Amino acid sequence: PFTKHGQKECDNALRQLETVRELLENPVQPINDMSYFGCLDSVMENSKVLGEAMTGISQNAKNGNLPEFGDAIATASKALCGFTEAAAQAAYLVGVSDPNSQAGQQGLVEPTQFARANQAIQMACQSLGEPGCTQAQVLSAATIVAKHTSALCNSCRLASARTANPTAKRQFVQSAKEVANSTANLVKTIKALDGDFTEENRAQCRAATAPLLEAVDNLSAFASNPEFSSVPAQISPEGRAAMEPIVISAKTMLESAGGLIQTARALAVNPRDPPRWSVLAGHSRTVSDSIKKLITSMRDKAPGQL
Amino acid sequence: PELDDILYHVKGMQRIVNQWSEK
Repeated sequence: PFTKHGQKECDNALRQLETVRELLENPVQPINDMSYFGCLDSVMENSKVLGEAMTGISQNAKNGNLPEFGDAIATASKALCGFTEAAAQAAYLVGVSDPNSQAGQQGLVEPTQFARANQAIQMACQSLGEPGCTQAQVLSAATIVAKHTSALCNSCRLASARTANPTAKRQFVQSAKEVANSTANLVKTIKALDGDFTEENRAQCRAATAPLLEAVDNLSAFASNPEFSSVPAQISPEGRAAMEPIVISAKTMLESAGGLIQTARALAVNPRDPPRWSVLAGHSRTVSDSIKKLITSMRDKAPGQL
Repeated sequence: PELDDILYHVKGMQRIVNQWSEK
């Protein structure tokens, strides 16, 4: 019936937990730009949200409310993932602060949209440069340039926001302004060329493509600069020992939450199963205990990170 | 679309993008 959507929500959550668990395998790079204290608050907030989801997961499987069960599962998955990222980020910060450790860095990931927009804009500009292009051809090139430069600027905005490195964060936005400014100028020359196709307006419209192509090339080159590539930190043995409380607790919470969701998936189908209700309460107990142990350890290392 | 609308769009995008923080 309406169980199918609940079953699939459980499958998605379990897959997502498996993905965030790799963050705990061997932290050697920062996840994001959060401070140690931001990580602390994030773990706090996400655990509140998780605690209410675990009650919603349990009550709605028992009472047969399949849409409310599915939404509890989706909520728990998002909170568990948020939690794990803040714990992996905190773990990294603990490990590299040991004086025998060496820093790592997140590589910037290049949007696949970049390549698409790049090729599209180049072909559209090459078209605008053909000495015999028509008013229909000029309209289609303008349509393609506008669509892909708008998408390029938004990819830059998002890439800027998820880059911790401040030089890369700044360049993504400067590139976005270069693209937007040169696109605005180009379409203005297209507007003039439209209906006045002299060699002089062709030359000007042709000249206006050069700044846009330079902006696009500069952006795609910077995205490949070696100084922004991922480098794994060298965590000292004393660094590793210090991140153990956070890492172990995060893993245990993930293991138990996975077992909780796997059990709730079956209880949503047939909730007349006392053995599985007691398994589920065991897992939920360990989820809570592990969160308590992780938060406690983070609060206590906290003076060293002020 | 039409050329007039494309011009409005990229000009409005330029106004928005030029205010973006680099920090």
